[PDB]
Amino acid sequence: HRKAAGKYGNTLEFGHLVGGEEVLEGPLLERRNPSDREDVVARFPEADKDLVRKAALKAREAFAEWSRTPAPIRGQVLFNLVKILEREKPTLTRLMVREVGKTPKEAAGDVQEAIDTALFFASEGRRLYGQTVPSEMRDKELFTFRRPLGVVGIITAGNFPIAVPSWKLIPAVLTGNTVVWKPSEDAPTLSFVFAKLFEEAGLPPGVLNVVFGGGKGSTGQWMVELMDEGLFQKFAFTGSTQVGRWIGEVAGRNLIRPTLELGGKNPLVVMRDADLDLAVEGAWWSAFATGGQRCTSAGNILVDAPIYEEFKRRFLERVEATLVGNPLLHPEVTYGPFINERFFARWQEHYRVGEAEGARLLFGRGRITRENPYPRFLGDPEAGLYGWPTVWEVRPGTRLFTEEVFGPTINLVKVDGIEEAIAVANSTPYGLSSAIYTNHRHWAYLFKVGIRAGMTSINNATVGAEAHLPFGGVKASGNGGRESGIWVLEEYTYWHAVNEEYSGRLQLAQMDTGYVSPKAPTPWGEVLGL
Amino acid sequence: HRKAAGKYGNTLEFGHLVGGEEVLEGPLLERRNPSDREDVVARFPEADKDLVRKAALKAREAFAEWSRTPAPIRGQVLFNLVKILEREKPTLTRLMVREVGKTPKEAAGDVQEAIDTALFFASEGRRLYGQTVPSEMRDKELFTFRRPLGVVGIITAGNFPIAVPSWKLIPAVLTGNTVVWKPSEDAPTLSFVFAKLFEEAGLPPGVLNVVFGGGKGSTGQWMVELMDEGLFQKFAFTGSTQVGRWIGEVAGRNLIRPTLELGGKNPLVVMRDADLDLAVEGAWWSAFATGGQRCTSAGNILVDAPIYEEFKRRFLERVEATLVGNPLLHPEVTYGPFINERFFARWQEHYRVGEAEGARLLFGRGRITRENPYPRFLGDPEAGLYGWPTVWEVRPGTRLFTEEVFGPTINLVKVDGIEEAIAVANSTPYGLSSAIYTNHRHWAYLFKVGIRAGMTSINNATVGAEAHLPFGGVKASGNGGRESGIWVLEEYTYWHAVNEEYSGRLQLAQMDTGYVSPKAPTPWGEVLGL
Amino acid sequence: HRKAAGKYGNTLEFGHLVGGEEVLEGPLLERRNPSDREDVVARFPEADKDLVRKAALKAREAFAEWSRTPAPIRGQVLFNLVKILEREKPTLTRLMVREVGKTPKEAAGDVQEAIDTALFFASEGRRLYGQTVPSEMRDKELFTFRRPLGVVGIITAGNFPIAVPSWKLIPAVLTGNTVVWKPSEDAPTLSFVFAKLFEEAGLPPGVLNVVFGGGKGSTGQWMVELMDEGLFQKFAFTGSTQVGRWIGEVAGRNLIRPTLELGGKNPLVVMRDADLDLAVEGAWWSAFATGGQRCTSAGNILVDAPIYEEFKRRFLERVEATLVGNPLLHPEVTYGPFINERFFARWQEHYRVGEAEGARLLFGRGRITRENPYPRFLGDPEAGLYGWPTVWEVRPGTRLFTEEVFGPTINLVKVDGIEEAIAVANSTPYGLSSAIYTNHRHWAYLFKVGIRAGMTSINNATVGAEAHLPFGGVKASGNGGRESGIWVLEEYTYWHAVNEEYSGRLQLAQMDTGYVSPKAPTPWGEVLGL
Repeated sequence: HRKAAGKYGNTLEFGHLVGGEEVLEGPLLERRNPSDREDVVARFPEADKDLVRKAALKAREAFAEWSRTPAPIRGQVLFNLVKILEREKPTLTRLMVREVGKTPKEAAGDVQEAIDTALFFASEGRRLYGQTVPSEMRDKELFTFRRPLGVVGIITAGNFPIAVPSWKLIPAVLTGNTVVWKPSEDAPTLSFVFAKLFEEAGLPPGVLNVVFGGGKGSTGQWMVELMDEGLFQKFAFTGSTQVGRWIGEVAGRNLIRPTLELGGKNPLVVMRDADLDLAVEGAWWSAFATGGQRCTSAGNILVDAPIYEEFKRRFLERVEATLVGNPLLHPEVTYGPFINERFFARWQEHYRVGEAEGARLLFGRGRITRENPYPRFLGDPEAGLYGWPTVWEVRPGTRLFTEEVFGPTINLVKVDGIEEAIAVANSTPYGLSSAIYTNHRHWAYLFKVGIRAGMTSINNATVGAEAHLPFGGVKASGNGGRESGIWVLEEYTYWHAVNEEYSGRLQLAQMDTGYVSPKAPTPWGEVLGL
Repeated sequence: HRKAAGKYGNTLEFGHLVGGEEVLEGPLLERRNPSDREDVVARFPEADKDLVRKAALKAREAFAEWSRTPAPIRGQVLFNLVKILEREKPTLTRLMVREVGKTPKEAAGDVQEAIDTALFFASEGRRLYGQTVPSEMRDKELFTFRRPLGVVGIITAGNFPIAVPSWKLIPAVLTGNTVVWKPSEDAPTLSFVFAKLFEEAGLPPGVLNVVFGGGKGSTGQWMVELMDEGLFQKFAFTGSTQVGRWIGEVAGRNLIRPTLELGGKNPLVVMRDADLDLAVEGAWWSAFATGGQRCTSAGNILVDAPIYEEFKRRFLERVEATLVGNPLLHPEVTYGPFINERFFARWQEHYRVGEAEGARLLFGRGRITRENPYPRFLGDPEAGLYGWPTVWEVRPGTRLFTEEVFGPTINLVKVDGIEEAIAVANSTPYGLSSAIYTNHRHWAYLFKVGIRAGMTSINNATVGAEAHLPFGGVKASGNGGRESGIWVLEEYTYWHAVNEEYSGRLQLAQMDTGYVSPKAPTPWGEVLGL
Repeated sequence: HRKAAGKYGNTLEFGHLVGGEEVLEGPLLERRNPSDREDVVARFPEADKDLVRKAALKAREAFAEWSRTPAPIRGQVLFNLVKILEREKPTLTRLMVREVGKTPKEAAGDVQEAIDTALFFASEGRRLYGQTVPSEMRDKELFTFRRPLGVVGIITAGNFPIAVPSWKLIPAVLTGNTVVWKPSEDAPTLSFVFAKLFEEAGLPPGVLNVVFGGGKGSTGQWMVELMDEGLFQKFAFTGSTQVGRWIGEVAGRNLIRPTLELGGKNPLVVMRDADLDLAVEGAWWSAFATGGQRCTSAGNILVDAPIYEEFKRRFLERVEATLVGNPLLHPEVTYGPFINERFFARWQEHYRVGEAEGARLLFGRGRITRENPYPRFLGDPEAGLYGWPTVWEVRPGTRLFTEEVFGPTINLVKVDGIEEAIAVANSTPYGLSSAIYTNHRHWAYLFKVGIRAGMTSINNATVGAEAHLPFGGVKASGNGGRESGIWVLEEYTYWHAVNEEYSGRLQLAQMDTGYVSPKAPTPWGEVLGL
């Protein structure tokens, strides 16, 4: 951590964290403040594949001591981290606004998710329950224990730069594993600091190693490839489905079950009996929280025929009122810039794909500029990449309907009755989150058991999962793993079954078992006289 | 089992089952067919306190071998019992119609509950899970095991002569305990036969001992008193609150937690938006199943002001259509006789208590006789004790409102809105079952978290719990125990915590624990430049 | 389902089972009795990829009705299957001796494992527990449910033709999935019959579809490939690591977590303080049960220096006494033929690999023939492929030490003390089963926490897992999934998190949460004066 003054804070320069050492090796990258490109947040190196290799070997060297550290002591380290995150929450909030362009409200929420996670798993150090199981043989006892896997490879996005890494890092080390972490190039400073807070909390050197870099053709890819060298016993990834399937494949052949959170096209249904203003507010927040840059963001609002026109009218009213701007200078805004150029580009393209397939554009004029200004913009739109709130009407089966698009866009879709709403809600390659606004018990029930989704909200947004429920998707949104709560323990441990014999002889299950035979049946119809 | 021909079947004569032996000792009692007093079902002896003592000592002698029988083998015995109950279900159904006056439909249901219970616990023999727990010390392992208690004393009523004993007998023996069982004098034959089916399934002699007799001033009381001699490690009772509190007390001072299912005054709410015919049908069945002789039977129907008159009109219509009669000769009837004279007497008395406190009688003329006939009676009303379906309107705070009355009676009570419905529903000394009929998500939610009851039904009767949910009441309905499913394991086992040391030294929890200390905190506001 | 007389039973001819229909389509294969190749057990077709496609689509068409069948009713179907398997156990035992060459002792054990599994999961239909979870918000409730995946593709080996398919088939249908099953061409009749017993038990047509054929370049491969067409939501496989990695890869990219049981090289340690005769008997049975044709078979006996010579002497004595022969004509034999020619061939080659790398052959002369007879052979050794019991001494690091070889072979390896035994035990690509014979608490403990294995036995064989513990390996033996007991539910279900809102407002977790702030701290040192 060395300095040099920028305009919204110091420009930091730092290296990889490998075996406790800081390592400034590789071509320098930089992260610019997405709200103001003049402000340079960090300068950091790109780890080459040899350095990721070295990091995996430090992690391997650290595993023996860490796995033998009693789980309750490892949990005390996480408790130290709860206190330290609490202390640092205002500072991490402000750094997150500068580095990834989130609002202070949402940035604090993001940090809070990590605190919540750290408290849950601090206590989990005195749990991690296995089972005692009765043998079918005399003088024999059966047991199960949860054991750590080894070295975990972790790759994380930058839209939730503290929360979502915490879901992986914290349970991974709690359960006795060591970690190599390749964080997003969109949030290197936050990632560096987080790793230093784990260090402050007492995590031994080499249990967490941090290698900075890009993804495709860079450190991200190098690290996935190292699964073929046996240097990882586990892998976790948050990002695109397409990258996910590739990581699925590599891990697959190396007999690893990766944790894959892969995005979504999240349906939000509004039935004719819904509380309109509540549903409008829920649809709006589902679409525009984080400027539509969440895996869980609303993809399609499916609106019941009899309220379509009224809902549309009220929803456009609500969207028109959205404040957009530089969240450092204007904290009251709903959303600010795109996190990176990649997402801005895919978002630009969706306007063209929409027009080409016959979608109707109701609201939105693409990138906000001086030449193309937005009536409720606050700040300089040329200092970064900011998008008009965007609303379409679309038919099912179209690319705008089925394909994930990060950024401030949403589709309205007319449906008629509950059976159609469920079928249209399922007509996507995804199955992460979902939502229905209704007051009818029966309609909520049908949606709940008829949707194919990892997560459903009744009269609530598609966004804003609580930290202590299982998080994960079906279909193209993931592969069966769940994060958070007790459910993530399956991701970072394996079952060890033990049978202890005391009988002093070889006795064979299923063959020597001393099953008791019936006695002769009494003819009760005859005895009772029916 | 010796014979002598009655008119609906043989008259049986049998003794107590103690240590495998049949024991015909004590003054003879008899059970008459409640539908036809000319038909004698059984002749059986009253066990004296010395014989209950002897039975507890056989159970104690049998416990060493049975507790050491591997749980999966004990479960195979219950599996044998599933097959045998299945075989015998038509015969047990017909015996139950004759001996306790239930309809064939309800009698089969009763037997099915035992089959369901037997299957659940057969499989539980390979479960009974304890925990493996991580020590806070190195070279140390922690464990929990479920252990059997010892000898269980069980007293059961006769309104569910196969189902409710099965809830106690089956988990008790599965978990490695032995049993002394004092069954209802209203169902001695069913009880004898059930014990013989356990014998057929391979249960060793002395694991189940059966002592017949009465309750107060008889075998029931003798057996409760033996808790003061240390001959029981557990006790379970189904019956009246008043007897329950006394058993609570005796067990209390002997450091036993008894299982006490003690009856109820079960509220059923009908909100203004309810599906009327569904609620009417649910209220009717809640009131008149088993002729109102269930702990779970509806005590009070709380009806929302705007539908009061319409609901009343439709409910009286439905009650008037009830068929009452001899279920042996007329299986289509809803309910038949009272199970015993005691319940008939308390039911007679409620007419007088009602009139005296100002309740309004809407329907019912007390006992059905030739002089006082019921328009939809089928059979001879003088051959047994049968009651007019009975409906009152009552004020809260009255004896008819608060006090349990077995038999075919029910109260209507006008309430206005959800808050009042909840408060009036709670205005009873009981808290067993409960029900609300509504379509509004919010009203169901409020009732569900606002009621004080062990069990709640949304758009369903107060009766008809499924066999694999926890069954039990709060307030005067019980003391915290639950029967059925995984929840009953707490009733028949105790936790044994074991710590195994390998460290070769004395190391002290909370004092020697190797907790890790923080490193120095970095001033991040200053380093980042905020 | 039609006949033609062989010599040890009828020669059956049958087709695939697709949507209830029997379908005789594809080039005919045959299965010969491995103990006597003159006896033809079955003639059956090779399903082409289009027919597997058709089978997967029947399964998809059947899933709507089956998944909506209440879990307790699906469990009643399995209960029917428990009774039917019990009835058929003597017949299935005899068919299994004829079709795959196992001893009657082991064949009965195999069938029993399916009965055990069927009872466990029959009961599980009233369990399948999800969670209720407290919200951090007022007027909000959280829930988790277990949901079925869809259509399951299953490929099974023939060494455990009833037991190991039951581990997959039974939980898969219990949890609401439908199945396409490609059984081993070494046990088509057993597979056909088992499917017909599910049909007898009331399983609806199309919930289980059976497609016969081979593996690589045949039906096995066709079925793995269909994961790329979306026709399977899950896959389970028992066989070789090499095939497993490929299935890992295909499933990987299709975001599926396959269940992969992939074989092993199972260490059995004998410490200087062991009960010698007990360890000798455990090593012997671990090596030669099923003629060494189990994933769990002993690969290496690691013997502590001070007892090496004595153990070797006693072990060779014990091996010399092994009866080998035709189990149909001589049921008292320990093991009979190889299941198929493939395994015999790999086993023949291991003699050459051993000689070439310097292993010392202590016992064994390859294939038992009339020209090369075995002193304790019973029957005609030319009528099938039978192997001399085979014992080597080997160094760690060699092919005979590290590589799995199905068949009657075992290695002795000298180790010195517990640390070396653990290191040598881990020096293999595998981690399925493991075992140590010792009396010393501390040595058992060290092995238990030092071994890398899914399963460990203390003073018991590497073989003979009980049906109700989690079964599965680490390293090259699997990918994290476990079968049997509660642990297999993660394989055939996904978590559905539901949040229900009642607050009538949009309230944001992590941001609106009503956390309470501390009061000012009292200065207790000053107040107390200490």
